[PDB]
Amino acid sequence: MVSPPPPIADEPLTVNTGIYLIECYSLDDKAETFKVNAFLSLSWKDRRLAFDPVRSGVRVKTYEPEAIWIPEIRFVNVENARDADVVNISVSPDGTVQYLERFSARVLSPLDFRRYPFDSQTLHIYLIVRSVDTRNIVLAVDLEKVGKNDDVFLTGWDIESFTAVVKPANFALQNRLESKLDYQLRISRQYFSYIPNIILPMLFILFISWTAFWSTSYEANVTLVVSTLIAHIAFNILVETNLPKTPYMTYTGAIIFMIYLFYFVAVIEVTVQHYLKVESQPARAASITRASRIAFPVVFLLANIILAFLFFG
Amino acid sequence: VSPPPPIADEPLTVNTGIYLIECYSLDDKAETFKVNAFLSLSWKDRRLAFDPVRSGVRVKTYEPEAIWIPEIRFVNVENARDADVVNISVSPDGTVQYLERFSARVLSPLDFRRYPFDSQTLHIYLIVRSVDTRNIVLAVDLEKVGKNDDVFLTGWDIESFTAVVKPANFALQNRLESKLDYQLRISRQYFSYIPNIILPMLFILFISWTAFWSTSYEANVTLVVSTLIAHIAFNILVETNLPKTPYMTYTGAIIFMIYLFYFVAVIEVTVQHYLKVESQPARAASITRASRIAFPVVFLLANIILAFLFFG
Amino acid sequence: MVSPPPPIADEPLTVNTGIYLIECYSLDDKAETFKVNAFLSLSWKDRRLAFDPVRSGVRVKTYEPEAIWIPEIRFVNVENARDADVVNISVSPDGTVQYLERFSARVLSPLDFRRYPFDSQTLHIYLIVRSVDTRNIVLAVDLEKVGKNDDVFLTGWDIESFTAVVKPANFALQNRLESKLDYQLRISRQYFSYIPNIILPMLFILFISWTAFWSTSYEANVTLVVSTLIAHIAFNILVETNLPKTPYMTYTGAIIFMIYLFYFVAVIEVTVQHYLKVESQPARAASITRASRIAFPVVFLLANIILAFLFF
Amino acid sequence: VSPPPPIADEPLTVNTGIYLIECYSLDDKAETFKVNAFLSLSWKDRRLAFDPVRSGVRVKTYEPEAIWIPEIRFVNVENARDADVVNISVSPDGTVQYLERFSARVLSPLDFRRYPFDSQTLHIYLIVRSVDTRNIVLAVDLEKVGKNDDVFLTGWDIESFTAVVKPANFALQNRLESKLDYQLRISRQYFSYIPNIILPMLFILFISWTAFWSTSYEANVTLVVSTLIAHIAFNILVETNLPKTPYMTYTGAIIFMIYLFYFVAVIEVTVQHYLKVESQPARAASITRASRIAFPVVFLLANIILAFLFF
Amino acid sequence: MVSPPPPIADEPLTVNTGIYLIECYSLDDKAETFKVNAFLSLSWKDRRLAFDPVRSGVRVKTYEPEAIWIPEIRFVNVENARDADVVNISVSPDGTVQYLERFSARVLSPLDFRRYPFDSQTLHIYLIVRSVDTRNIVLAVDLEKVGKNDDVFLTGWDIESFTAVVKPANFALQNRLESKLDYQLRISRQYFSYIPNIILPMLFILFISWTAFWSTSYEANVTLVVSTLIAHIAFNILVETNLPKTPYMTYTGAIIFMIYLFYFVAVIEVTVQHYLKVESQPARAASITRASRIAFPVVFLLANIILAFLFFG
Ligand SMILES: CCCCCCCCCCCCCCO[C@@H]1O[C@H](CO)[C@@H](O[C@H]2O[C@H](CO)[C@@H](O)[C@H](O)[C@H]2O)[C@H](O)[C@H]1O
Ligand SMILES: O=C([O-])C(=O)[O-]
Ligand SMILES: O=C([O-])C(=O)[O-]
Ligand SMILES: O=C([O-])C(=O)[O-]
Ligand SMILES: O=C([O-])C(=O)[O-]
Ligand SMILES: O=C([O-])C(=O)[O-]
Ligand SMILES: O=C([O-])C(=O)[O-]
Ligand SMILES: O=C([O-])C(=O)[O-]
Ligand SMILES: O=C([O-])C(=O)[O-]
Ligand SMILES: O=C([O-])C(=O)[O-]
Ligand SMILES: O=C([O-])C(=O)[O-]
Ligand SMILES: O=C([O-])C(=O)[O-]
Ligand SMILES: O=C([O-])C(=O)[O-]
Ligand SMILES: O=C([O-])C(=O)[O-]
Ligand SMILES: O=C([O-])C(=O)[O-]
Repeated sequence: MVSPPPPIADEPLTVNTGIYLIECYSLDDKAETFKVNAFLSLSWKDRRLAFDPVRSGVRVKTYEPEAIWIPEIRFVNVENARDADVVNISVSPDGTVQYLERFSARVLSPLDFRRYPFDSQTLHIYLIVRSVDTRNIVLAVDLEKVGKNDDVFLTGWDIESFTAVVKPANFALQNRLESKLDYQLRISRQYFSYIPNIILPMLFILFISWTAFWSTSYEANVTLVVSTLIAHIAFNILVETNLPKTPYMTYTGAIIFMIYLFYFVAVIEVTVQHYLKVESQPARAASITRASRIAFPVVFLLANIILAFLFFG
Repeated sequence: VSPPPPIADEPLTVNTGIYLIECYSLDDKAETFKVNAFLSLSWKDRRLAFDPVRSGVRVKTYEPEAIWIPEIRFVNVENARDADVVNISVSPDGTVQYLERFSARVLSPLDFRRYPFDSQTLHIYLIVRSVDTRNIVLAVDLEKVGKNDDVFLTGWDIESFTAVVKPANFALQNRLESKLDYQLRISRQYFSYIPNIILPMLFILFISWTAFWSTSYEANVTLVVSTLIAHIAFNILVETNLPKTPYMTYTGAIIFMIYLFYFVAVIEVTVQHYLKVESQPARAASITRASRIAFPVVFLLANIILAFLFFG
Repeated sequence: MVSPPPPIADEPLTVNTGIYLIECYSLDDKAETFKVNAFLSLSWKDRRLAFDPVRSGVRVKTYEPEAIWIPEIRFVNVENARDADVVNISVSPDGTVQYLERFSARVLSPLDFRRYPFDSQTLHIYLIVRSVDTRNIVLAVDLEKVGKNDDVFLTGWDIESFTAVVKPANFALQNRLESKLDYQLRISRQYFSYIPNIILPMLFILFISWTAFWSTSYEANVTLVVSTLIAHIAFNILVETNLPKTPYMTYTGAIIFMIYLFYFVAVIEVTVQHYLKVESQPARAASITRASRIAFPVVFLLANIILAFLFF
Repeated sequence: VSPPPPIADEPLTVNTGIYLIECYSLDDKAETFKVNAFLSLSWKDRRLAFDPVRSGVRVKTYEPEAIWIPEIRFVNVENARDADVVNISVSPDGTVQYLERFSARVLSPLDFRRYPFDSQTLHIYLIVRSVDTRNIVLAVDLEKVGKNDDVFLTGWDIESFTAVVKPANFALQNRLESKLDYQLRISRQYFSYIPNIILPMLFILFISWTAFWSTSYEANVTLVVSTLIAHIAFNILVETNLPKTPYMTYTGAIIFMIYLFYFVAVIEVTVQHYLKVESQPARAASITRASRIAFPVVFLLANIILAFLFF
Repeated sequence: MVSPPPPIADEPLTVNTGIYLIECYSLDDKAETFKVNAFLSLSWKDRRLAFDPVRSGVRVKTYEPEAIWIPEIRFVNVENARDADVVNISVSPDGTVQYLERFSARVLSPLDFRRYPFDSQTLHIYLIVRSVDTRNIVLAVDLEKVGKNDDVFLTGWDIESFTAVVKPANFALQNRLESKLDYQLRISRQYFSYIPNIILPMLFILFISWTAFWSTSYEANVTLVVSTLIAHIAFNILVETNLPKTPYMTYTGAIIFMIYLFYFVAVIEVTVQHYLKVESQPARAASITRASRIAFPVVFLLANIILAFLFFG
């Protein structure tokens, strides 16, 4: 019973799979991984294990994994092989097997940071099986064996759905045939905390720098504008250490970067206004400084609209 | 290796209890803790029954592979528990005493709203899945449930460890599951936050307020801006030690409120120097005179209002 | 066999234990744990294994662990079950067993930080054994099997002693009998590095702030006193991240918090002197500023003395 | 459980290939990466040979304990690989096809000179040690060598995965070792460094240069020293994410060079106020007038020279 | 066999050892540990296994580890027991065993930080075997089995030599006998990076603080001197979090501490110069400040030499 069940015809062996999530947890943005704890259910027909109900008298016979051949099912993206404990194995009279295990794996599914922290992610778990010489194996989904618990909580995220792509992608690698199945976790980030923790404070320190437009004092203007620039770096650093380095540009990264210009420009202005006022044309100096108090906030709200437009529209 | 047959119409009851030996590594960001305990399991398998007077031994000892043992799992654990079986014992009627020593890492979500004044109820869930030949049902044996007196969770006070006796039995995938809820109850020891965070965070606020006794703009800007920065160091320090909640923490509210008092104190500092640059010190020093009262009052006012919303 | 030696007497089985430290390392203050590598020696009498020296011809017989019953000795405070390798097992003719393993476990021993970093700590390793139904087990110490190597070094600490408490504390849990033994490592922290790294620089930034008392310039005084405040926050945080959050107050914790007052008050003085001097009574202004230059250092040394007294 | 004999005097050739499934966790300070791949091994043991027509099965399936398998190790890995044997199959003539799926953590040093413009070659080394009864020799079967199309190394671009075909055979402790070299070729993705490090690092420098259009010492010192501090924050931030090299990184040169400009800009600032305090503003504002030019020019000059030496 | 080979004399069993380094890596200064991957070679003669080459037909007999008795060789300083996989076992007709394993251990060897980062270290790997009652076991070194690969690289360090001290120190612990062997890895730290990353930037901030000696402006001098103090704290902290806490005084620790004094005195001077200048005695004030411009750098170069002298060596 070690080998695989023989086909009484010309046809491939269909394994029926399902995943029911018990724990979902440890989503790690920098590593782009998350940890999962679930039931795996497997079902297939090995007729060699078939038996007579009345002769045997038991409605169903129970086997150990070493007793019967079980197909080799792998996750494609996992750091290592999953840690699994076999819950139960059952054979129905005709040779239909019902396998149930409980596994803990660490899944590696890449993420999209463009709209961070407003982004939504689709996490992927890929099931795979390699066909043998004596026969070909093909995966399939049994939908009542697919679901998630109601206690499932991914900290800092909202779980929309866990569903499977029912048609497996069959393909050829190194002369054997592989059947790949895709289970998808769909989650949206909880953005609330980012607002009081990062976004608002980052605005306040910016607005504060603008009070330098109501001052003709260079010492106090420089001190003001430079000190708030520094604080904006602390936030820049804080944000960037908590994210992976993307080949592309994050929304927050844009905003954070745009704000770098407004500080640079405001230094020029502060510098210009003091250059005129030292050269005795405060006529222009206070005229520019008068325009600043308006243009600066307008071009901000302007830019932010354009940015938010490019990203979310 | 097959489960005990009913001589009746009835399900199998496994009697569980948990006794805490070590409790430790409560991690706020991860929302996990580590635990070391005895697991006690007890059930009747009549197939193992024997005569007390004939056999002469009060109790018989088996190894785990010898006899059928029910599969009991924790629902919320990072992985399967690491356990060493302490003892197995059979008494004449077929009653088994199973005792193991396990260490697991439990994932129990936390409530951060009152931080760091909060209290938490940690949950350990035991579960068992029913078989085809029979249904298994968990139940609590209370003298097998407790905790050691050396049990200490650092930075926490342990109120109680108790079990909810009625298992919640339900249906998952055509089988039956019996789930039990063991509860650890703890309150956060908040003392250290006072000298470490809450107090220093006030001083810098108060220091920021002496700018109301100054008419000097360079020295007021320096004053108010420097205390702002240190308040960021504290804002950052606090939030890195906490997970990101969909909701608003008490300390988080306070820290955020305090951001406003810095913003307005900046407005005043700027206003006062604008009037006084334009030669109307009449209003300028009048405002600056009024702030010295309003700020501490509007502070104490809000703090009272906040503390009400959170703790009342 | 898989059963414990029968007493021919009314007597308990006494197991003779000792620990000899090979490696000691990774003392972690925040977690309150240390890692240890040692020999465990176990010795007890099982008569079933007894034999005649001259008939059998070997002074001593050697067994593999699966052959004979060995008592289950556990550590009470450890993150997980110890990782151990059996070095040797030997039976002497009368039925005396000599068991030796080499283990590495991670022990969880709580610490007292009140005198930090001038404190001394006693770490506890607890050995335990649970009695079975056919017989009771009791621990005892063989003092020649207890020691530590001379290369044993605990980084950043000085090791005073490794000794065992000889009378086991026996007690009852779940109808069985538990025998608990206590091994004590005694260490004193090496405080030297804290002096150039933390304590001294922290005084300097304080003293530096005090030169504002020889200055009448507010613009430069605020900058001075506020800038040194910030550095004191850096040192406050640097210290606090390396310690667990205690329900009580540390020596270093007191000093650092005490110093926060001197910064707050110095701001008041600095502010007062400038409010007076703007109101044209430099008589008062420069009088206070002259008096602070004395009071501040004296009330410091006063406090430090008072603090050091309470703490020691 | 003994190695196949030699029907002539000849070494045993094991045919190896690695096919990347997951590549991930590239760590610059440790100089490691983690890998998930198939290992394919193939060799001929005639003791296992059988007749295609008489025996009737195209192929026979074994468990690992039945037959002798050569011991193949990786030279650079933190520990032994975690491996699961996928399949073992024997063809009539005695040729074995061995397949496992392993996860290892590889230790390959990196070259940081052009950081973050650098490209790296990661090395996986396979090795086998000869026995007393026979010599074993590695060889590459190229259709068993590849990578999945979903394979992604975060923050890097993967150019190629290829193998060096001639094993370097040599003598260690009286036996013979056949070592094979698999090369992962990757280029760093530098884009993020631009808004996150390089640009802000320039702004704070340029801002410090506005002190040349100001005659105020109080506000100039405040300016120039405060912008210096931010450059330390960036100097520290950069160097903590890199291992300590005996040589000089590009970014390291740039960051170090910029330390000079702050020192000189301080000297200029001090001089200008020393002249202006000693009352020859003729020179003071002349120097300060030249600074507004020299500084940006000697910078752009040096930066070109730096990029030249490095590229 | 669970028992050791019998003496044909009154003499001990000599196990012949060697270590050949494959990988050396993860030197951790704070923990004082490093990781190693090497071959272990063991050779000893157990005559119970002797055989006739022609009768048995094998030139050499190959055994599995459970088949034959192997001595228990342990490492003294390792966090846990080594993780070892056995490469080969071979018996020659006379009963001479050749054992070869490949192990990866994490060795704990304490360090000397006094000359940091100019320091050189000797790392120690200690092998040990405990003697039994029926016989005494004794370690010895076979030098052709001892070496290291030419690819062995310890990051941030230069490896001088890998050699073994051949005479084992045999001694008595708990009524049995221990034979201990000492393998010595000799390394010197690569100090280059420390220069542009710490030492130079740390000198610049000090020198910048000295320009306050060419200024009579107190507001601008206090800002200058105090702000550079802060930067030096960052460098002190950065350096110290990267080192273990020594009971003794490090070279870098000395310099960093000494420099705290030059910052303290420069504040005194800066305070004095403005106290005199406030009291209308510029005669002395600018006189001191004229001397500081000399004394400060000289008392520095003077001190640095005395320090560098005391440390080396
Ligand atoms: C008021 C303001 C004054 C002070 C401002 C605050 C300054 C604080 C700046 C320092 C923040 C921390 C930066 C250093 O991060 C480092 O992160 C590295 C990990 O990525 C670690 O690397 C180092 O440690 C290894 C093991 O000990 C060594 O072998 C490496 O050589 C070493 O580089 C170091 O242990 C660790 O120190
Ligand atoms: O083999 C795997 O990848 C798994 O399922 O963990
Ligand atoms: O095989 C089974 O059903 C089991 O593990 O109980
Ligand atoms: O401070 C100044 O010189 C000013 O008012 O521009
Ligand atoms: O056998 C066990 O310990 C179980 O119930 O999982
Ligand atoms: O199987 C589990 O998850 C457990 O209970 O340890
Ligand atoms: O938690 C589990 O079920 C496991 O990993 O075996
Ligand atoms: O000090 C002030 O108020 C100023 O800057 O004009
Ligand atoms: O049997 C023992 O000594 C144990 O508990 O590992
Ligand atoms: O389980 C334990 O405590 C042990 O044996 O270390
Ligand atoms: O010099 C003094 O004593 C003063 O200012 O009062
Ligand atoms: O010998 C083996 O099975 C191997 O390649 O590790
Ligand atoms: O031991 C090894 O090198 C491996 O992981 O294959
Ligand atoms: O102000 C200027 O343009 C100058 O100094 O030449
Ligand atoms: O420059 C100053 O601030 C002074 O001398 O008063």
